[PDB]
Amino acid sequence: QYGSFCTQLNRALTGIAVEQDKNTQEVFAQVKQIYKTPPIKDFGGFNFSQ
Amino acid sequence: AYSNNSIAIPTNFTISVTTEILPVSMTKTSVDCTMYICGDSTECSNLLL
Amino acid sequence: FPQSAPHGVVFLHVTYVPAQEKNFTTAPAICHDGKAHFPREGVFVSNGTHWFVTQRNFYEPQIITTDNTFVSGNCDVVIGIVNNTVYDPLQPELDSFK
Amino acid sequence: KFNGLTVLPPLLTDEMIAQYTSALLAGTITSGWTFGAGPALQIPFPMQMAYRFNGIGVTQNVLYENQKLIANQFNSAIGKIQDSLSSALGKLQDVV
Ligand SMILES: *[C@@H]1O[C@H](CO)[C@@H](O[C@@H]2O[C@H](CO)[C@@H](O)[C@H](O)[C@H]2NC(C)=O)[C@H](O)[C@H]1NC(C)=O
Ligand SMILES: *[C@@H]1O[C@H](CO)[C@@H](O[C@@H]2O[C@H](CO)[C@@H](O)[C@H](O)[C@H]2NC(C)=O)[C@H](O)[C@H]1NC(C)=O
Ligand SMILES: *[C@@H]1O[C@H](CO)[C@@H](O[C@@H]2O[C@H](CO)[C@@H](O)[C@H](O)[C@H]2NC(C)=O)[C@H](O)[C@H]1NC(C)=O
Ligand SMILES: *[C@@H]1O[C@H](CO)[C@@H](O)[C@H](O)[C@H]1NC(C)=O
Ligand SMILES: *[C@@H]1O[C@H](CO)[C@@H](O)[C@H](O)[C@H]1NC(C)=O
Repeated sequence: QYGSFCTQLNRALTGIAVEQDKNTQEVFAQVKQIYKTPPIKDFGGFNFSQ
Repeated sequence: AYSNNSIAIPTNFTISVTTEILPVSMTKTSVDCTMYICGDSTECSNLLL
Repeated sequence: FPQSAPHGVVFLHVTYVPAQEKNFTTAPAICHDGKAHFPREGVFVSNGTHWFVTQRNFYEPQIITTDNTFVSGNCDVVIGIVNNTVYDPLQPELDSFK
Repeated sequence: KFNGLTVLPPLLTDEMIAQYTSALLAGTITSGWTFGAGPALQIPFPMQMAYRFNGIGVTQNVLYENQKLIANQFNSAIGKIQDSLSSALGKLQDVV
């Protein structure tokens, strides 16, 4: 009898959750293909193994 | 294929256009407060002031 | 190109995407009697027996000349120097015309 | 936990995020900057650093004549970042 506040609260929390999922997807998924470094590690002296 | 003496250089190009959808505004709504709660009623409006 | 949309705006971004790439052997610079030549605007590539100076975003191979390469330093500090000749359009003409 | 609250898992786990980051690192190490603007074209890292120096107005001959010094400084900075960081993550901890 108090109304439909609970539906609004559930909707807001669900929206926040999907927002965070899409947010991390936007931040990290910037490329369409997966690249891998070649097995031999030589770049003129730069040490990327760290 | 990476090496310290190998470079890849394009010999052709493709021009492609893409969309970018961006909302800039929403519906300008404005609801007054006194009529929404009380409603055309002086007796109820007297408990709102 | 902007386009109006209901309660929003739409852009048609015209971009330039390269395509049809092919491998080329490169080199940081070229040598001439202990005088390195670096590319003024471009990159050195190879066809198997001789080198060229093409731009970075397109294949426009050009014969290496002093016009499009600037001299800097000797041929000892830089690693990966390859031996090739450049074209100087001053010597053969003077030799022929005396 | 047991009063009406739950925590959903993220859409992509930490392994997948690390795989994305590794792919991006490999792309920017091998291809340079072109892997984000079309097909990825390989280029030796010294030449990529020569192009990146040319961006800030410093000519290419500066890098090659002292490439070893550049490599040593880069290695020193990357190795010292762990000491500088592990001894902070304030903006990540305050959210949690
Ligand atoms: C660069 O690519 C374009 C296509 O993106 C090529 O254009 C084609 O050229 C062939 C030539 O035999 C034609 O039969 C096609 O109809 C063309 N297609 C289009 C869409 O115009 C172009 O030839 C390529 N250039 C080089 C030098 O390879
Ligand atoms: C690489 O580029 C050269 C430059 O045009 C192509 O033509 C060669 O040019 C040299 C000098 O002018 C000649 O000695 C060669 O005989 C030319 N090549 C042929 C096949 O005749 C060359 O064709 C290109 N490709 C290769 C694999 O060298
Ligand atoms: C490229 O050029 C350099 C310099 O001319 C060559 O190095 C010389 O090679 C000759 C070969 O008999 C030696 O006698 C000299 O002592 C070398 N040094 C100098 C300073 O002349 C080099 O061999 C050439 N070829 C390559 C692949 O580097
Ligand atoms: C790196 O360059 C050296 C000589 O410049 C060559 O012997 C070596 O094979 C190169 N590395 C790769 C992975 O091709
Ligand atoms: C580039 O592609 C050609 C064509 O397949 C191949 O023969 C060559 O080994 C590749 N790599 C280089 C450095 O040319």
